[PDB]
Amino acid sequence: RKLKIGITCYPSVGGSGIIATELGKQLAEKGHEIHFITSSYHPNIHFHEVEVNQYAVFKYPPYDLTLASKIAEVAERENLDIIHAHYALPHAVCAYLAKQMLKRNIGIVTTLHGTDITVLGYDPSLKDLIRFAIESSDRVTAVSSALAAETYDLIKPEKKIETIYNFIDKNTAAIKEKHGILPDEKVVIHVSNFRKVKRVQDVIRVFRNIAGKTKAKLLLVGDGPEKSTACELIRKYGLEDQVLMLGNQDRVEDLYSISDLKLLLSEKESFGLVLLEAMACGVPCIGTNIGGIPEVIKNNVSGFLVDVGDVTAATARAMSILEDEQLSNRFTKAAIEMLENEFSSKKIVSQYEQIYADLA
Amino acid sequence: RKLKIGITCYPSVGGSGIIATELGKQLAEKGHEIHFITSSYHPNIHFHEVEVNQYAVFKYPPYDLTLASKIAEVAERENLDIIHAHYALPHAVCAYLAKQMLKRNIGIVTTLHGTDITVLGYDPSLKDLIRFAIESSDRVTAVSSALAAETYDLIKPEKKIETIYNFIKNTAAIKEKHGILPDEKVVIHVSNFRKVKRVQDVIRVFRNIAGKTKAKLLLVGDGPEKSTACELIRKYGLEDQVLMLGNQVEDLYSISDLKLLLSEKESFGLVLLEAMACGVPCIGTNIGGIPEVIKNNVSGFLVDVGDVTAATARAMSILEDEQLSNRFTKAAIEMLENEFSSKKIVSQYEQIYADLA
Ligand SMILES: CC(=O)N[C@H]1[C@@H](O[C@@H](CC(=O)O)C(=O)O)O[C@H](CO)[C@@H](O)[C@@H]1O
Ligand SMILES: CC(=O)N[C@H]1[C@@H](O[C@@H](CC(=O)O)C(=O)O)O[C@H](CO)[C@@H](O)[C@@H]1O
Repeated sequence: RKLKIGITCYPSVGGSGIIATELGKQLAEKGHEIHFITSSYHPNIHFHEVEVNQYAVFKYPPYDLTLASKIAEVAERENLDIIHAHYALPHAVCAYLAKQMLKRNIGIVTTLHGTDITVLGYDPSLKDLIRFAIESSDRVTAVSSALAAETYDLIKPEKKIETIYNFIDKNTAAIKEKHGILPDEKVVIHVSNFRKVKRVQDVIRVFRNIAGKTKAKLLLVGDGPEKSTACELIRKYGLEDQVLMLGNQDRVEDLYSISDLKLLLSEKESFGLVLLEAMACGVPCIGTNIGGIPEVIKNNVSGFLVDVGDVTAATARAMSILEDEQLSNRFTKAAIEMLENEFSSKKIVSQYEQIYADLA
Repeated sequence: RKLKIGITCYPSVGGSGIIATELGKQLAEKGHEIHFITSSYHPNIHFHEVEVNQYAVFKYPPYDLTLASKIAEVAERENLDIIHAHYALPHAVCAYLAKQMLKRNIGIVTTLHGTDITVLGYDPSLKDLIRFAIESSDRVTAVSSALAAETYDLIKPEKKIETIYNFIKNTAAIKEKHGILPDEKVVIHVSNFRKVKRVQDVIRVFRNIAGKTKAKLLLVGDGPEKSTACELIRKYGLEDQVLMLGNQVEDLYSISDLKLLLSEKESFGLVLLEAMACGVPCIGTNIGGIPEVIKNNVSGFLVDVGDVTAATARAMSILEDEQLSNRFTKAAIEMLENEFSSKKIVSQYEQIYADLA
């Protein structure tokens, strides 16, 4: 049965935004009627805008209250069966308030992406609010089992948290030519928001060890607070010519397509959607053995996992992969099979769809 | 029964923040345990602060969620019987969330001061939220019967809204400090200078007065429309006859002969009670709660919104009839000790808390 699903999220802040929007499109293609309720296409996809109108009275812009009001407005006017929030805070709480205002039993689905753990590390006193958010949702999913376990540890809600993974939606010569890459050169890639937990310094010390060993370029893709930290480490090591600070990019597939190695060396990472994208483009990955990364990369099967801060071992693995087309190609092969099965959008979208069917 | 009472509000937005804090003081002086939960001498009174950050996750700082979190935290820890919110938005909604988070029952008291009407004017989409806030509080109060009625007419909450009112020198030296000479009459206006205060109307009225008698004008406070005000002054060349002060106010009330409040929207007008208490006769507009404070021709005058003509005539009667001025003044102070006394009102809020606890 076609359903009418509200989706409330930050429009696009990397991973979760991409996921939420793609999930909406895919559902639309199966005949559901999708209403995005955010800040900010198909006949069945509609957009409703949360606009904050602070002219007086409010000391801070009442975006949470405004969002809740808008969810309830759209829920009533469009007869929504489901509101699917992404993040506990603020979105599940806003969905909750909206349900209370509506005075009917709309189903609330909440997807945890890891940001509630982050927020909690800066302000531990939010624990009970996050627990509330979870416990007030009808069904709760997490993008990895590790995240679900960390939520149970730190939040301890009375709620089943179901694991539903993330998913993803040629002329490499030309692309290398554009970025002035020589057919001669190995290509290492890293795509992130350059926040401290991404440990970009570890990516550069790994790369530096690499490029003192073979003809190599690093593609640094993204923007964020530790970018100036990055440059500095690059200049300190004198790798200015061998690194393409590419800042944030369009057509990220082009960059993964030219690359031979993807590194994600985070200390915190609930999933790592950039791993799937590198996988889909045939790039073997080295990730840290933390969060949900071991659920994506299986060590010495579809990639390598290292310890946080282990630049030495990451360098060893990098070389192993770069020098050996055998290993690289079997890693690559194993990874594509994961993509076609555990991480395919047909499979994940139908897991979310089943949730909605259950509640409707 | 001594009680543990949480108070959440914006701690000094002008009038409502004075009321909420004074109310706290009065309850602590009768020995209840008071806990302020806000942004921000007695020891039955404590303070809890909310800190609000984006942390690179939140698009905006989630004041409302952090505050609701803190209320739940304080309520649990200190076993609060009551959380008394001032304003439906955000504060009653934050109290509601906290209550829902709490295992304990807790009584939610919300007092309306009229800002929720202001919010609704700017954003008509928040009507249902505001109605929800009101309906989800256990007991709701409004600082005038006019506000209670307008709330009902505009928001239509099905909830009882109970009227509980607001409550409350060397003049030579002070006048000297301000270059006010001893034969100058002194008109005063105290506000936040918002459009609904109609400071332009205050200034027209004053021009008329300063044209009929030797007069200064104390314009006290700050706000967007202060600039509007200054231009109107220059447009009439009254620069020299106006003192523009920010906030520091009793001193000024004591050197004044007449207080004007000519708003088009005013749920109560706390400045009125401060003026009255300092022996200053008031002229107010005939809207909102101002007719609940001023008795026309008895404890001041009331006029129609915008009626600069009527306002000038009343002003002149006051300024040149010491008899009238003194009778207004005495009647206003008797009202103060009866209807607007802190002893009375504070006991009214207590009865609410007793019922719920
Ligand atoms: C810190 C963290 O756990 N970030 C996860 C989280 O990343 C956040 C962004 C962030 O890192 O704060 C997001 O994308 O909304 O969600 C992604 C999508 O599910 C994951 O791929 C990221 O691992
Ligand atoms: C516009 C309005 O109704 N303002 C009332 C309202 O004033 C607001 C400030 C304002 O919005 O004017 C406040 O103090 O929070 O509350 C006061 C205390 O109850 C009343 O004295 C004012 O009449």
